Amino acid sequence: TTIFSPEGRLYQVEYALESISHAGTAIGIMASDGIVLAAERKVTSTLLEQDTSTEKLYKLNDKIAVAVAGLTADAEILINTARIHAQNYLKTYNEDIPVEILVRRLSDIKQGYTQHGGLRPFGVSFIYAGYDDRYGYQLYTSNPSGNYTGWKAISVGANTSAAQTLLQMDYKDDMKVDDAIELALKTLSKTTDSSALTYDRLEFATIRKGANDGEVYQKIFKPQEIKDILVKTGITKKD
Amino acid sequence: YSFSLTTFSPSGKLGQIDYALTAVKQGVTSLGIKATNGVVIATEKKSSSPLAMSETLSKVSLLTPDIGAVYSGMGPDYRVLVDKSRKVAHTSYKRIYGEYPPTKLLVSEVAKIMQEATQSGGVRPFGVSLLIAGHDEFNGFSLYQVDPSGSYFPWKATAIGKGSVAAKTFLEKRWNDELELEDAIHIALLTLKESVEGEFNGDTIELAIIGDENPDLLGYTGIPTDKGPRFRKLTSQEINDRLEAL
Amino acid sequence: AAGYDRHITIFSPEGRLYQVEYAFKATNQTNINSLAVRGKDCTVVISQKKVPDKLLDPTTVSYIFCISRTIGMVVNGPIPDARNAALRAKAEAAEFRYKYGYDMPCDVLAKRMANLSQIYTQRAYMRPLGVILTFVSVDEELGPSIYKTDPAGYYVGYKATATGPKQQEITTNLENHFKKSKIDHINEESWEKVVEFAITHMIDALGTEFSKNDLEVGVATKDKFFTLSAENIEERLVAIAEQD
Amino acid sequence: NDRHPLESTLKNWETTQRQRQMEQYRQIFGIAEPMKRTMEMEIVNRTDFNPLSTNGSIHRDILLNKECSIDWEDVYPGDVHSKIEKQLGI
Amino acid sequence: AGLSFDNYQRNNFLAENSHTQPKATSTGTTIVGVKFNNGVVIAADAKLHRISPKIWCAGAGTAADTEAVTQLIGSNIELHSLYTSREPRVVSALQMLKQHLFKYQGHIGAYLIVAGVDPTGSHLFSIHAHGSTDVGYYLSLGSGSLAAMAVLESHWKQDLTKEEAIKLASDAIQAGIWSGSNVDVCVMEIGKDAEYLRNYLTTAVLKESIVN
Amino acid sequence: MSGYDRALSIFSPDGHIFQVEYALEAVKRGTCAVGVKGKNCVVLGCERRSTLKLQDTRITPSKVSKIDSHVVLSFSGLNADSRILIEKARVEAQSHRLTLEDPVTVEYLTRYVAGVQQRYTQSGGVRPFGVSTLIAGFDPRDDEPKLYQTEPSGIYSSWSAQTIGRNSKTVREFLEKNYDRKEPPATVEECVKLTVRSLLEVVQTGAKNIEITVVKPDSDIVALSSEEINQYVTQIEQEKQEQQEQDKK
Amino acid sequence: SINGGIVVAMTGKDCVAIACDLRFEKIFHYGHVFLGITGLATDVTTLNEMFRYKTNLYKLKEERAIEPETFTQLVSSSLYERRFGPYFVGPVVAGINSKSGKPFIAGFDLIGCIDEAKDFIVSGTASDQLFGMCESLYEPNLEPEDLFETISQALLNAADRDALSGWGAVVYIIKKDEVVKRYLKM
Repeated sequence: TTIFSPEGRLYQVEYALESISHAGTAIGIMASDGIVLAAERKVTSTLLEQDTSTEKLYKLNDKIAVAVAGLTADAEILINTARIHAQNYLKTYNEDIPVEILVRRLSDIKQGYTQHGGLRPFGVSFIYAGYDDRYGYQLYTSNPSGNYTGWKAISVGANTSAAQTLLQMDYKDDMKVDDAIELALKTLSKTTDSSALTYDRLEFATIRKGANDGEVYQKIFKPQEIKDILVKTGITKKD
Repeated sequence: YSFSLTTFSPSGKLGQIDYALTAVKQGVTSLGIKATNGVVIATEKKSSSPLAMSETLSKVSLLTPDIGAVYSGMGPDYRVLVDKSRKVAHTSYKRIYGEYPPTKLLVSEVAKIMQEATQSGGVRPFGVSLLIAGHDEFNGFSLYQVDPSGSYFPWKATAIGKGSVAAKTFLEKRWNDELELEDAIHIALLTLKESVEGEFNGDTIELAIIGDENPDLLGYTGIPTDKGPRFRKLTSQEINDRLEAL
Repeated sequence: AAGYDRHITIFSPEGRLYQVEYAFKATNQTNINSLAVRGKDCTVVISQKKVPDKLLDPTTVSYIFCISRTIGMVVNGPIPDARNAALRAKAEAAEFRYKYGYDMPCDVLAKRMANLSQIYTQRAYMRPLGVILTFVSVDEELGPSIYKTDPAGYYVGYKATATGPKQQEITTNLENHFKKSKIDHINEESWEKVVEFAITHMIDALGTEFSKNDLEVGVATKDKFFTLSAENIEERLVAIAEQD
Repeated sequence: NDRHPLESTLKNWETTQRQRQMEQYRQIFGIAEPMKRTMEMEIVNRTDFNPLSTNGSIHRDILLNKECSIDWEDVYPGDVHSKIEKQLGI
Repeated sequence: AGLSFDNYQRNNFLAENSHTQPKATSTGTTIVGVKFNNGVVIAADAKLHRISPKIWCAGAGTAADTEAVTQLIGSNIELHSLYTSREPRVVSALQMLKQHLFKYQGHIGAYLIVAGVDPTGSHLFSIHAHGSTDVGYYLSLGSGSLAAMAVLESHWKQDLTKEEAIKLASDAIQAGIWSGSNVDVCVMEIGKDAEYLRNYLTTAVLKESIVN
Repeated sequence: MSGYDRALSIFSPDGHIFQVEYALEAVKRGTCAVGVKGKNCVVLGCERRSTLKLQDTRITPSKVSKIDSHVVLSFSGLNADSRILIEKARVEAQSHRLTLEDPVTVEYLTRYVAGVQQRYTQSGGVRPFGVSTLIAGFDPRDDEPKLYQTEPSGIYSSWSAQTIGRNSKTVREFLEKNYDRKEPPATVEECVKLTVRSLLEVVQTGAKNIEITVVKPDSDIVALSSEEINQYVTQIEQEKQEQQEQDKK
Repeated sequence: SINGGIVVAMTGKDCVAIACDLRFEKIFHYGHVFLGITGLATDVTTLNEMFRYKTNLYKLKEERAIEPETFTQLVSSSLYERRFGPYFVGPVVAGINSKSGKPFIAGFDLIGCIDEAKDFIVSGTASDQLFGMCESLYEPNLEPEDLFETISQALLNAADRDALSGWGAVVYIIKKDEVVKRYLKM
């Protein structure tokens, strides 16, 4: 009902934070030449359509992606608002939206749903990723409170604490995107509740530069490409 | 002003929606199966009296000429969503693109309507889970489930209502990735034969398919460009003929 | 008392809207039984008339309403809630006939009225009406017809629907007639035999004979729904008394 | 003026047609009918606020008799704190 | 919302100040109708439109407006057919089309001949852009309408069969002939699908770059 | 209105224990923010919590926020709220010039901010902001430094030095001993040195945690980098060794 | 900046083409669908912004690019929205069905009436000089190189032969899995 606890703390935000603390794990890592996003997906359903095109990971425009921990129903309302804002910026300025302007845009909407008592807050945590000329490769996180922070590597959702410790000891400022592929897969295999990692339990993506000077490219990996980085990395659930 | 409904319970749960999934869990079962060349959606018709004419209570509904829907839960909640879902298909997509929306864009729009009922004062969430099934030129055949939360899921097969856990276990046991539409019809008729509360025949059972185009049902000739309805609702005689092959 | 669950239209842990279940007990506040049947080219509605006080005018007691030229309804529930729902049904038929250029089907009015009941069944500040509405007409598309609508917003077609606190006996006798006769209507070519048949069933079910002022009748043919006066009812009671 | 003949008519069409309908129901059915219909619309409009959704409401289309009809206004449609401090008064 | 007037004043200065405002395409050519035995034929010399399988139109005036209203009303007729569970009546479409043409005060320049079969029988009507209506056993609009109506009257008789209606339709069109210029016809017959019948009658300096 | 004053035991009216008191509790839990005037500058300083090892410093927001070319705002309490509170003030100032051919006055940037905070207190089951702020700068065509504090209730006050957030008692105690209102720090360097000494007593570890912005007349706004505040911290720590070794025993 | 100018569009065996005046191309692309717009330059650029927006949102929402015929319905329904004060333009869509391989060209009046000629399309003021040239030079089912030859000679011949130092033409030749933009000067 958006009233303070006597400590000056918001009960609804704390309960929304309890909800996302169950909501599946996501890791993001910022290499010297690209960003990696990975998310672990609890497929307890055989008849759920794996090889559906998205669940945890989404495009916001041609150079920005997100991972979702939380309610996917809540996330998709924010994701569409961010997509509309990215194209409305591109229409106005003829230029691609800077990552800080969009990440904090979704952090200002999520704060409003925490102040007015007719609205429940959004049960979603986002690990944003992208490139722009103002900064370069940027990795941000945002949570049900409307707080947002810049990171070199971060986890959200379940098992955050184990994942942050594993990131901290292996992360290097000068590492390449293929080292961040390896690291994010290792971290998730060293954090997972499921017995071993496999291509349908895993959502993956990258924000590389490629060979051509003007390019930045956002491969949100199809299952067969994820099977290749799995067998190359030594996670290798292979015949 | 202390005004909202569906607020968070201390364990990180939404509460009212949980009670809305107990209303869904009490409905007459409905189910859906996706095949290699078509899809099936099916349910039972429960009569309030044997004097009732259940040619009037359709449960399986056309959303666009290539998309069907069925429910479990409160039928009144389902008559009101189906007519908004029809209006949405025309106003958002057909009148801009001159073609009907896919079965992922219409499912998103139905789910957006059910999400808005959770995040409101003044309104309870819906008492229905919807199975939406269809075809599109680039996605192909698809089946989705939508719940009172506004969460939607793509499924290979599913069931909802009273008999849903035994139906979902039979659907896991029988589904394979090479089914055809006559096979999926047989599996769906077998699944309702276990979940049926009343009598089992072509009059108590609702069954629809999205399959091949049927140029007979377009009702006008001269335009091959227009292929004709994929969505077809099985006639009570076809259901009784297939129920003789059972 | 469980707080708001019992006092507004919101789900109990079980999933029960106590505002709707209680509104179904309001419909039996009249202590009236009504009966409706389809003939070949007509549909008929017979309703128990209670006038206990000597001081009433029986010409002002009526639970039968003319909804338009071709369609009419009986209401089970309090008269204030039956006159409110009749006035909506009159307005909804009038606006449909203007918009679509043809006479409002009984099926469409039952759906339109049932969609309105779904609002009060979801909005917490709206209560479901305490009435059951029993629409009848001779639709050019479905010939004689009967459609019933209730406080939960659930409506369905019927061939002999009935509402009242003794409705189970009437319904169980109707089901046994339709089981033996196997036609889904009573095969009389004129409405006089249909009404007489409908007063033979309500006598046999309710265990009492009826005077001409203790009975009501409705006669839905093509081009007209109309109500009988007590002498037209007594012509039928006289013909029942001439047969037995 | 230089402004299209039809502009002021189509701007106010939705309001004008309901305002004209309510006056017919007052005349034919008495003051109780538009008093009932305006209070239903007040409960539906006033208990249905969500800063990110502007696409009408499902029950308002049932109340307004717009549940199976499209206008050009439904196919061609046209800050959360600014919405909040309008809904509550500033 | 709906059709906007955003550049109405912007284009009131462009035409005044010597930009030729692009020509709206117009179908001014003959359109006819035939309430023939047990059905109804309509024809025009791209030009015949569907409000539903059993209800069709021919349009004259602005081409985009005849398509646009028939597609808007076709949407409302489809939704109403789904809402009522009944085949859409020609009088319902006529009411919608005529009531929609009136809201727009003839600034939507569609002139329309409407025909179809429904559970009541076979019907034929025509609406002018200010939202006012005709009925008859045979109707014609467009520039050849004088000559077409002379031919329609000169040969119509009760119990005109399909073939004879199709001859009269085609002769009332060819009496409009001396864009467009050969017949499309649709035939609505009370038990049967609408039968639609199309056409019934080293140099320079190069540089290059690859793109996606 | 609190504690041991109680007539015939007691009972509560509409009164003190209220949403705004719990917003004041949120403000006290947010990091320490300080501001001091000088002869012809004003310096605002903040506590960063010590950044995590995987946090990205080059994009991390400067805690002290520029509202306009001559106005600076810092806060304690809820960050999300301060972001929503700075946006309103920034557009309010840009709109001021666009409609008044006049840059916003520091006193109008304090009455507006506390003013909007007061409306979220007044009514509606919309909560007050869990935020308290320092607003500092200069008016146009003037050389007088200004420094205001605002609170969740929408009360505001002018200070020649103030502190808000965690441990602010101990900082205000140090300022009352080291800030003389007759002879304030006569030079920017001394003003910055006083804020670094003031913060050094309360910050977690050292030069990591301090960050300062210096405002001067005529829109000369200037954030100091880590390397510049490291030479202040080092100079102050040199003087501590010098003072200790200048013990006479 | 030059108001007006001409666009021309043409079909070949599994290929399309879009010629245009240079001396800021009239011809935009949204994935494999190309849009040549003639008319007022402000409306050409406002429509580019508007279709870029709508088609980026389409690609995001629908997980695939907008096909030539779908883009035809989108441009006509968007242009129709502006009914009382339209875009002063002649749009010419083109593109090869990515799931069929059939050539598509269409063009529109300012409120969106669809032409769908199976051979060639023209737009701009003084179209009917080029309409005669294009009807004279066209033949059905060309190869891509002859298709380039016929559209480029149409542009050259109908060109103002008095000001050929001010000339410059872009010809997009569009194929199933390949697009070549030839700039062309005299």
